[PDB]
Amino acid sequence: SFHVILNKSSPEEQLGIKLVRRVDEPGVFIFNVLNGGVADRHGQLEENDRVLAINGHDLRFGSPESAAHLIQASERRVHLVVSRQ
Repeated sequence: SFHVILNKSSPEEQLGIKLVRRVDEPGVFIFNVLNGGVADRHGQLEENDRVLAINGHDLRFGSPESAAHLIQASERRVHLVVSRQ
C-alpha cells in the first residue's frame, strides 16, 4: 500500500473521486476521478485503486458510504492509504 494526502480548500469541497463497492470482492474502489478536481490535480490516484483507510479509519472491509462520511468529516486533510493491482 501507499499514502496519498489530499487537502480540501473548504470543508464541504469534494475530492472528485467516485467510490464504489464491487459485487464479488471486498473493498472500496475508485470508479473514476473527476477532471479538474482535487484528486485529479494531485495526480496520483487512478481508476480501480482501492482505498484501504481514510484518516486512520480502516476501510478494508468498509463501504463507500463510510468513506464519504470520513472525507466530509475532516476539515481539510484527507490521508488515504491506497493499494493498486
